[PDB]
Amino acid sequence: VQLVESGGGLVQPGGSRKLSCSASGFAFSSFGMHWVRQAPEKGLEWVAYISSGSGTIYYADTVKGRFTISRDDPKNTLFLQMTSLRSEDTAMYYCVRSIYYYGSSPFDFWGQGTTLTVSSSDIVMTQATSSVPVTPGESVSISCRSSKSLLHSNGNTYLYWFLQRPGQSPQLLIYRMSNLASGVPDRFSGSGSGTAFTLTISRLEAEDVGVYYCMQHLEYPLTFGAGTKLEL
Amino acid sequence: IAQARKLVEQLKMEANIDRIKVSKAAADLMAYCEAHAKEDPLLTPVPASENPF
Amino acid sequence: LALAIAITALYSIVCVVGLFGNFLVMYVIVRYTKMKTATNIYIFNLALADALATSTLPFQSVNYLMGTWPFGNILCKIVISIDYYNMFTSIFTLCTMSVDRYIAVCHPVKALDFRTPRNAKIVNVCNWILSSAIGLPVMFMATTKYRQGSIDCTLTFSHPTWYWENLLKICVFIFAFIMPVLIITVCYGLMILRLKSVRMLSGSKEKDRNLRRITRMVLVVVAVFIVCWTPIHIYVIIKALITIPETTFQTVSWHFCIALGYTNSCLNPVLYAFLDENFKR
Amino acid sequence: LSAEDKAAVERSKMIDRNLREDGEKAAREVKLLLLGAGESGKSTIVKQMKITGIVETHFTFKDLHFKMFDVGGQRSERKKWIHCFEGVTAIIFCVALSDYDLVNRMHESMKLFDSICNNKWFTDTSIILFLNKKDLFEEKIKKSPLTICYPEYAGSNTYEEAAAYIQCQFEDLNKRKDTKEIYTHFTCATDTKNVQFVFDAVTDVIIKNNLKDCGLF
Amino acid sequence: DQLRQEAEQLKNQIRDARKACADATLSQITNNIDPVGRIQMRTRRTLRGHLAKIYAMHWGTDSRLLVSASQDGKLIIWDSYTTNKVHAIPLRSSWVMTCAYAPSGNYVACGGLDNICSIYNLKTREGNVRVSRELAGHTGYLSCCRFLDDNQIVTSSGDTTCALWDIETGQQTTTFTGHTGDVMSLSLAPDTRLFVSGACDASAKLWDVREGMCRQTFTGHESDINAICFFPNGNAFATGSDDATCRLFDLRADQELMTYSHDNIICGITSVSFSKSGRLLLAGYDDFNCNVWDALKADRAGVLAGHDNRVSCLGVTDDGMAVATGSWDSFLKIWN
Ligand SMILES: C[C@@H](Cc1ccsc1)NC(=O)NC[C@H](Cc1ccc(O)cc1)N(C)C
Repeated sequence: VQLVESGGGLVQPGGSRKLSCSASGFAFSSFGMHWVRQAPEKGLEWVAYISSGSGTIYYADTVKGRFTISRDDPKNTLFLQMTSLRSEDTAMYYCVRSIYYYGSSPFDFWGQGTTLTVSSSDIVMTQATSSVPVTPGESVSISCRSSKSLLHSNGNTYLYWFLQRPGQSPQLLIYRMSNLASGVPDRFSGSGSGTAFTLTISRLEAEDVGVYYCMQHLEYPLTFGAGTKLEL
Repeated sequence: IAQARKLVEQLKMEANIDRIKVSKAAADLMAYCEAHAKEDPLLTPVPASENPF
Repeated sequence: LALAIAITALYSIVCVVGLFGNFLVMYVIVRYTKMKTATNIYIFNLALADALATSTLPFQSVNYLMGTWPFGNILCKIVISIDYYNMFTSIFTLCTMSVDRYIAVCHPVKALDFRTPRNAKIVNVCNWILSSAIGLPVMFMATTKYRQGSIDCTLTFSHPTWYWENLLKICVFIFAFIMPVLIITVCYGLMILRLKSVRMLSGSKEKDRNLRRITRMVLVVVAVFIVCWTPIHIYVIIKALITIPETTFQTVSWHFCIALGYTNSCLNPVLYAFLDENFKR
Repeated sequence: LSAEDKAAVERSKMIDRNLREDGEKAAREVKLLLLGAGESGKSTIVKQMKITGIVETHFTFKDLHFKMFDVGGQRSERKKWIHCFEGVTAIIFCVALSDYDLVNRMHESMKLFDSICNNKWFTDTSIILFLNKKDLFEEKIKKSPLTICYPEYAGSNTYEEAAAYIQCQFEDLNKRKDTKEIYTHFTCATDTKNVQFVFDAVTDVIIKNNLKDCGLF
Repeated sequence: DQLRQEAEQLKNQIRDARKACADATLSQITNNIDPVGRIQMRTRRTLRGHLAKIYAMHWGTDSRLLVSASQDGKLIIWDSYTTNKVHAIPLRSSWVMTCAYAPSGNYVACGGLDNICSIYNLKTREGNVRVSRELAGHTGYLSCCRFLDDNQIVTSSGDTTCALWDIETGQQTTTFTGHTGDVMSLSLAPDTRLFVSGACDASAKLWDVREGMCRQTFTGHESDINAICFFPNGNAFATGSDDATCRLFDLRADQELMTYSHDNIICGITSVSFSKSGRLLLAGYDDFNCNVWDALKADRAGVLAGHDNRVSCLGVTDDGMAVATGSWDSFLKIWN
C-alpha cells in the first residue's frame, strides 16, 4: 500500500497549483480520500474529503471555495486544485485513506507528503499538556478533552488517536476510543467517556517518541488536537 | 465385501455405550431450559428500550 | 330542465367510477405486485393519470350545473391545466405500453437489453416531462374571463386568435389522436402478425383459444380507444370549421362526447389491469 | 443522527447499485441446462458451439449470450440439487440415435427424459431434444431393425420412418402439451445449424416469457 | 454372508438395549411444565438486496453482521441493525448451497455444485474481499460447512462424506465416511469437539472431531434429513426431514426423545434451530412459513408467516435477540 503525492515547491501567492496523489497497492475506488495539512510549526488540520465514487465532498471552512478536490478512479489518482493560494496555506499536505463500513478502521494509512511553500460551531479538541518527559520502561497517559460529547446515540465514541514520529507521516493508533489499529503493539490502550479521553502507553518501549494527535470524527469538519510531544 | 467387516466392527463399538435413562436425560433437558428461561429474549418479549431491532 | 341534471349526473357517475377503479388499481399494484416487474410501472402510471384526469369531472359538473365558474381564478388556472396535462399523460402511456408490447414480442433479443424496470421508470418520467410541454402553457394561459351571463374561464391568446387557437386545436388533434392511433394500431397489428407464427400458439385447440383471447383483448383495447376519442375530436373539428347554432341538441351531444372522452379513462383499468393474467393471482 | 454512518449508508447504496447492474447484466443472458445419458452426444454438441461437478460454457450468437450448464459430471441424488436449475430458459436433452440396440440404452434414455420432463420444477420449461449420431444410425437399421427396442413397431426399416417414430415416442412423454413445447432436431454438422435451431427455440421461449410478463398471455 | 446376520443381531442388541434404557417419555415428564403461551413474533427488518433465491445464511458471533448467499452469484454481508450491506462478494461459481461466517469474523466460506469450499478473507488490506483459499477433494456438491476456528473447517458433501480441513495447508486432515446417502446438514457442538451430520439415508451420525470415528448413529426418520441443530447444552439435537416432522434426540440416552409433528403439515423441513435457552424450536418449511414449537411440550407455540416462497435458511443470534429467515423470494426477514 502506497500513496505518493507531489505538486509542491515554491508558489507565488495568489496563484494556483494542484497536488496529485497516486495510489498503488489497494482498491483505490473503494476508499474515501482526505487531504490533511500540517503547517511548518503547527499541528495537523483537515482540508478536504471526497467519498468513494465522488458522491460526497466536504471542505474545511478555511479553504472552502478556493480549493477543490477530485479523483480519477480508472487512473487511481487524487487531485487537489488550489486557487488564490495565500501565505497561510503553506504546509505539508498528506493524502489520507479512509473506508467506512461497520467495524472498519478509517484514517488508517497516510501518504508521505508534499512540501508546498507559499512566499509571503466546530468541535474544539484540547490536548491540555503539550510536552511530557518520558523514561523507557515506564507508562504515560496523554489526555484529551472535547467541547462536545463525542459519544453518539448509537454507542460509538468517535475519537481517533494518531502518532507522528519525527520525520515521518502520522500513523493510526486508536480508532473509536478503544480499538487498536492493525500492526499496533498492544502496549497502547484507549479509554474515556464523552469530552474526556485518555491514551495510556504501558511499559513504554523506545522509538515511539513523537507527537500524539487526538482527532474527532463526530461531525465535519474533522478537528485535530493541538498535539502532545513525548521526549526522553 | 470388506465393507461388512467395517460395518460389524462399528456396530460392535456403538453397542458398547453406557446409556442413560430417558427420565434423567429429560430431567436434564428441562432443568437447562428452566435455568436459562430469563436469559432468552425470544421467550419473554423484551421491552423496546433494550431491543436493538 | 331534466337534462341539465341528467348530464351532470352522468359526469358525476363517470367520475366516481373512474376514481374508484383507478384508486383500487393503484392499491392492488402497490400492495400485491409492489411494482417489481419491468411492467406494472406503466399500469400504475396509467391508473394515476386516469384518476387525476377524472378528478376534474366534478368541476365541469358544477360549471354546467350553475352555468358559471364560482371557483374564481385561483383554481381554474390549474384544474384546466390538470385536465389538459393528464389527457396527454394517459394517451402517451397507452402508446408507451403498446410500443413496449410490440418490442417485447417482435424484437426479443433487443427487448432483453431495453425493457428493464429502471428503463420503465425513465420512460415514465420522460412521458410526464414531455406532456408538461402542454401542461405548462395551458397553466400560463387559462386566464379567467367574464362570460356573457356572469363568468367562465377558457384559454385566451394574443393577436391573432385566428392563428393561435386553431393552431392549438390542430396540434392537440394531431398529437393526441392521429399519432397515438397510428402508433398503437400499427404496433398491435405487427404484434398479432408475429404471434400468428409462434409454435406456442399454432395447434392444440387450447392454444388457438389462447391466441384468439390475446388478439380479442388487443382489438377491444384499440376499439375502446377509437370509440372513446373519435367523437370529441371530430366534434371539435366540425365546430371550428362549420358554424353550429345553439339548441338543446348540440349541448347534450357535446357533453356526451366529453363524457366518452373521460369514459376511456374510467374504462381503461378494466382493460389494462383486470384483464391482466398477472393480476389474476 | 448518522454521524459516521452516512458514509456507511453511501457505501451500502453504491454496492447496491453495483448489485443492481450485475443482476441486470445477468438477466440479459439465456441459461440452458444440458442433460442426457452417458456416452451420448452430450459432449459432441459442445463442439458444435464455439465455446468438478458443474461445467459452464459461454457462447454468443446473433447478439444473444448463452450459458450452457453441464451437470453430468456429478453423481449425487438429483432431487437434492435439481431445484437449483428452476427458471432455466431451456433444457437441451441429448439422445444417441445409435444406441437403440446397444445395452436397451434408449429405455434408460426415455426413463430419464420422462423423469426430467415431468419434474415438479420443470413443469413448463421448454425442452430442446437433440437426436445425435443420425449418420451412424443409417447402417444400424440396415442390419438391426427398430423392433428390438420397440416391440410394437410396425413399419419399414427406413430412416425417414424409424427416426420419425422415435421422435414421436420421445415427444409424447409429456402430460402438459398445452403448457410446454418440445423441439426436436436431428443433429447435423453442416454449417452448424444446431446453433440456429437452439436460437430459434430460445427466441420462442423468450417471446412466451415476455407475453407472460406483459400479461398478454 | 454370516456377517449380515451378525449386523442384524447387533442392531437387535442396540435397540433392545435402548428400550432397556427407556422408562418414561419426555411428554410424561413435562406435562407439569406451564406452556410458554402463544408467542407473537413481528418482523423487524427486511434485507432486500438479493435477486435470486437465497440458499444459505449465517449469523456472526457478535450477533450483528450476517452473511447470506444467493444463486445470483453473490454472497453479501449485512449489518442487521441498520440493514446496510457491509460487503458484497461475487462468486466464481453462481451455484452456492451453503455459507458460513467465521467465529472470529475474519473469514467467510461458501460452496455448492462446484465441489469446492471457498474461504474469503474479509479483514485484509487493500479494502477488498479476496479468496483466501479454495478447498477441493470432495466429489459431490457441498451441502454445509462450519468453522471450528480460523484454520479448521468442517465440510459435508453429497458424496456421502464429511471432511475436516486445515485451511492454511489447504488439504483434508480428517475424512469421516460412515453415511450411505448424501450428507445434507451439519452442526457443531458448542464446545466444537464433536458434531452431528444427517444424511439422505434417514440417519444422523455423531462424529468425534479429534479422533475421526463415528460415536453414535440415530434413526427414526422415514425420509431425507435436511436440517440438524445441537441443543444449547450440547447433549441433544433436533433434526428435520422431508416427512414433515422434526424430532429431538439425546446423546446420553442414545435414542429419540420427542417428535414434533402436526397433521396439518405435509411439507418437509428445510432448516432447524433452537432458541437461546433451548425452550423454543424454530423450523422452516416448504409451505412458505416457519413454525415455533415448544421444545419440551411439543406443541406449535407460534407461526412466522412473512415469506412468499419456501424458507431455505434460518438462524438465531448467539445472544438470542432475533431470528433471521431467508427464503426463495430473495428477501431476508429479521424477526424479534
Ligand atoms: C369545459 C372544458 C374546460 C374545463 C373546465 C374545468 S377543467 C377544463 N373542458 C374540456 O374541454 N374537456 C375536454 C378536453 C379534450 C380536448 C381535446 C381537443 C381539443 O381541441 C379540446 C379539448 N380534455 C379531456 C383534455
